[PDB]
Amino acid sequence: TYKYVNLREPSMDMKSVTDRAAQTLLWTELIRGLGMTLSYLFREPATINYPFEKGPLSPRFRGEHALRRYPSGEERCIACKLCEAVCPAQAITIEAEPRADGSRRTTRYDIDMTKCIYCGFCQEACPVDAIVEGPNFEFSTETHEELLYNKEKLLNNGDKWEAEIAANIQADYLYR
Amino acid sequence: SRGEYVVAKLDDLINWARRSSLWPMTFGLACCAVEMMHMAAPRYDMDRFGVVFRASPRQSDVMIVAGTLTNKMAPALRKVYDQMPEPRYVVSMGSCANGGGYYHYSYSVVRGCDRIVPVDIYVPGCPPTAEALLYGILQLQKKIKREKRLRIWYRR
Amino acid sequence: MNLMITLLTNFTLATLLVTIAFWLPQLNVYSEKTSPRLPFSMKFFLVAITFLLFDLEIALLLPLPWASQTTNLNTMLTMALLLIFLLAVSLAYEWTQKGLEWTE
Amino acid sequence: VKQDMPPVGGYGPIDYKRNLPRRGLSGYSMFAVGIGALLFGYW
Amino acid sequence: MFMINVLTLIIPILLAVAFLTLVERKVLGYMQFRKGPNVVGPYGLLQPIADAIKLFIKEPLRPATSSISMFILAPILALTLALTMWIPLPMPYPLINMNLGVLFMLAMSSLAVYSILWSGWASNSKYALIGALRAVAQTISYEVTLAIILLSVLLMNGSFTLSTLIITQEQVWLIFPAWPLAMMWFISTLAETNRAPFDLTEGESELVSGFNVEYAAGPFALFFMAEYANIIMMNIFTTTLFLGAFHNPYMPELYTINFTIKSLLLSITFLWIRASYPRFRYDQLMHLLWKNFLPLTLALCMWHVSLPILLSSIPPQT
Ligand SMILES: CCCCCCCCCCCCCCCCCC(=O)OC[C@H](COP(=O)([O-])OCC[N+](C)(C)C)OC(=O)CCCCCCCCCCCCCCCCC
Ligand SMILES: CCCCCCCCCCCCCCCCCC(=O)OC[C@H](COP(=O)(O)OCCN)OC(=O)CCCCCCCCCCCCCCCCC
Ligand SMILES: CCCCCCCCCCCCCCCCCC(=O)OC[C@H](COP(=O)(O)OCCN)OC(=O)CCCCCCCCCCCCCCCCC
Ligand SMILES: CCCCCCCCCCCCCCCCCC(=O)OC[C@H](COP(=O)(O)OCCN)OC(=O)CCCCCCCCCCCCCCCCC
Ligand SMILES: CCCCCCCCCCC1=C(C)C(=O)C(OC)=C(OC)C1=O
Ligand code: SF4
Ligand code: SF4
Ligand code: SF4
Repeated sequence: TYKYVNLREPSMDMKSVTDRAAQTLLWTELIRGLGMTLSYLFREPATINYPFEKGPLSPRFRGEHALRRYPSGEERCIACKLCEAVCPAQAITIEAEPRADGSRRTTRYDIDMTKCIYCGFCQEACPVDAIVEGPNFEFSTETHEELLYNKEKLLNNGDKWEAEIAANIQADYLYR
Repeated sequence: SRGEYVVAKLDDLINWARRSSLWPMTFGLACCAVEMMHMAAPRYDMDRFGVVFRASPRQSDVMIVAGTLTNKMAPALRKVYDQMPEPRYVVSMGSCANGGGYYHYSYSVVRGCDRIVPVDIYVPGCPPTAEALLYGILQLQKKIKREKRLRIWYRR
Repeated sequence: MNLMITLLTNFTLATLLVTIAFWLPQLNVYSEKTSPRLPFSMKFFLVAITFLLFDLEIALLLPLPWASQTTNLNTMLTMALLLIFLLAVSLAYEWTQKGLEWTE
Repeated sequence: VKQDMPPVGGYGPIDYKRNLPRRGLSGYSMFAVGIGALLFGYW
Repeated sequence: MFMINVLTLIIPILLAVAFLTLVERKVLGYMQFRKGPNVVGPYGLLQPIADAIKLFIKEPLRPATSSISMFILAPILALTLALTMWIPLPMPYPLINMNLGVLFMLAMSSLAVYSILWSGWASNSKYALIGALRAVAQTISYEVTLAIILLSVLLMNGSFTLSTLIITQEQVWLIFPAWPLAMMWFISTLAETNRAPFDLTEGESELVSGFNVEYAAGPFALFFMAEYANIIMMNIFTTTLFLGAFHNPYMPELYTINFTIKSLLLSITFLWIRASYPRFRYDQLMHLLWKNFLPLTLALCMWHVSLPILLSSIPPQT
């Protein structure tokens, strides 16, 4: 249940001593290393052609956040504040009131994406699949406050990415 | 006229040269170092864009702040930024360099490196993937591509 | 003459490259930046002196490809092997008296 | 039930040991080749 | 007409130095299982141009220098010596055909350490000076075996004339009578140009290459292109010295094609050595010189003195 790395006493007969002296004087392991580097010279490189090729992702991927809707246009978030209760960065800020038809909806739904640790606890805490974390990772900004998302940005991300978000949830909801 | 055309083509030449030969200095402070090292790994391979891996910090173009900036390494960050030759850019990688991140309310963390240095590109994630950082590097290249240094020089 | 022309041309191209590389990046007006004995080692000096003395021994060895053409070949071969042997004896005394240590 | 499982016979054998396959000539042979190249050059 | 010949030497030297950076980044890319540059030009062919234009409009870094005069003269001397090492190279005809081209190149390469020494003086940091003195001690250490290997090989040539060294190798490559000299030559020229695994300035084992150190240094492109001129030149010199090609005096282009292909293979061998090994520690390459290469070099020097005498193969002076 254990093995000894580097507990080999070398053979001291003239054959092995001449082997090690030929290794010293004729640089045999150095030519071995040159041969291994030369072997990688003639391989096809592992380089993908970004942006025209994309790295492989799964339907579980945790990228940009989005607020979703039912298949009626009604937004799924019913202001229950589980996602900011579980948010380990406290990146989520929610206010709420009954809207004009008496429905429990949010007035504020902020996610500071620069506090956010992208761990998907909000999408697993959400009882109505409202907040999800979409597949978008190509959303670098040029200013810090463009990453301080309010509810309108998250609803636009939901409307923007729903055709993909719904298919990824369709692929992964039986594991959840 | 003619001079506007000449300074426009010279802007195009120098912007092409500066964006297509970006040399990054990386503050590999924390976990985002691992993902920049994947952005230099053979799949994504920053070096095929002209973006050499392990450039000298003395002659670097962009400072990639990849990790959590603490209060104890904020003056070293600013010192390395002050030793950079212009034109210098700063890519803030990841949530702790952007805005404090998971350690935003800590006693010992600078809430985003933009309290210390001017930031050009904010790359979001914890960590952002190596593909997302390469997206931010290409957005920095596009930002350099639309610079107008000689056109604004000519119009002043 | 052609050698002097070539040396002047190489010196001129080098000075032109240096003058361009110092004055061409001064075209763009930059933001004027306003923010803000060495220890001796005996081994560093000893490797330089060992270089100098073996380089003088090499200066003795450099006329050998002309010295093989002589008619006094036995004397020439004796003194050639003797200079290379004295270089080797200088190296052996540098070895055994701890002279090649920590810059071995 | 449909779960991520190994197949019926299990997976195949996975190598995990060092394979540095001992290529090259012998120590006598490499010095012989070098001395032969020297003697051909000298001749 | 002669100035045309000087310029058609020295301008393609600079163009070859430009595209050696591309060849380095590509060949080191594919050996590292990735690609080199392929975006900036078609197959990366605009990468040296873009990189040179970037380096020539970049600000002088932060600091000031201890001595203005040596801060100016070190890149001037580095580029001047890097360009004058090419003028006696017989390819098949040297630009300056001199009787002592070998000794000229040995002397002008011995003069090249003053650029390193004066750039160490011209920096303000007392640690960059220590790094420069380590580099100077390395280069002057391997110049010893350069001189003695070069002498031992020229004992089969008959003279210091570089053009005679084509005539010497008309029957066989000179690597066949002198392959231990050839391999210690190749590794010693590798250790001359501060090239990996001997690059201690550009790597670790260094007291000053340590991230947010001082030391105003020169414009990097000039020392860099002097260094790559030296790399291509020492590989062409090794090609002339040990792997000399067939020369038809009515068709010089055959020799030029042949030595060019061999020099490209030998420069790619430099690229392939730097992408294969870790670095020496400083005392380990001092060990490799003083305790390993120099005893074999003195022994083979005695051998190559006494060997044309015992074989009756003393080469002619003319
Ligand atoms: C010109 C074209 C290219 C030429 C060939 C070069 C291409 C190959 C390059 C490979 C990569 C090398 C990268 C750098 C490597 C540096 C490290 C290294 O190799 O160190 C050298 C090593 C150093 O030794 P070491 O460190 O490996 O071993 C330990 C050393 N001690 C014990 C001191 C601690 O070996 C040498 O110095 C060998 C030098 C050349 C040997 C020439 C052998 C001549 C044999 C003659 C016959 C001998 C038989 C007995 C006598 C018979 C008489 C009839
Ligand atoms: C009076 C008229 C003249 C006025 C003054 C101008 C003088 C001439 C200056 C050069 C030409 C000016 C224009 C420069 C390029 C502008 C266009 C451009 O940038 O096109 C982009 C295109 C690549 O597209 P990209 O945005 O990189 O996309 C990523 C890949 N999908 O880019 C490309 O396809 C490649 C662009 C190459 C740029 C030109 C080639 C390099 C410059 C050579 C000359 C200068 C240097 C000489 C040698 C110096 C030492 C080596
Ligand atoms: C000894 C041999 C030495 C060899 C040295 C050179 C090696 C590389 C050789 C060149 C390889 C191909 C280069 C192609 C560069 C890109 C050309 C091009 O079309 O760039 C596109 C860019 C923008 O074009 P745009 O009008 O926007 O097009 C939109 C289309 N609807 O258009 C532009 O930017 C404008 C056109 C720029 C063209 C630049 C071409 C390369 C110039 C390199 C300088 C050296 C030239 C050779 C000198 C030595 C030989 C004589
Ligand atoms: C910091 C200062 C600036 C630094 C940068 C610039 C200086 C450093 C780089 C330049 C070094 C110059 C070296 C030139 C001489 C080399 C030796 C030499 O002349 O060898 C060539 C040749 C010998 O061969 P051979 O065939 O025997 O003679 C011709 C007879 N058939 O002999 C000939 O062909 C003889 C030709 C006539 C004599 C030529 C004399 C040249 C001018 C005087 C020396 C100039 C350099 C002074 C400064 C050196 C560095 C400080
Ligand atoms: C006149 C032509 C000038 C071309 C300049 C190219 C400079 C080399 C670019 C890449 C590079 C390499 C290969 C390199 O080896 C190196 O040293 C470690 C760099 O500095 C950090 C580099 O940036
Ligand atoms: S992914 Fe995690 S850190 Fe980000 S908003 Fe959701 S719960 Fe908060
Ligand atoms: S957990 Fe879901 S429904 Fe509840 S407040 Fe958050 S997003 Fe809205
Ligand atoms: S933003 Fe997150 S993953 Fe990235 S370095 Fe910071 S703690 Fe690590």
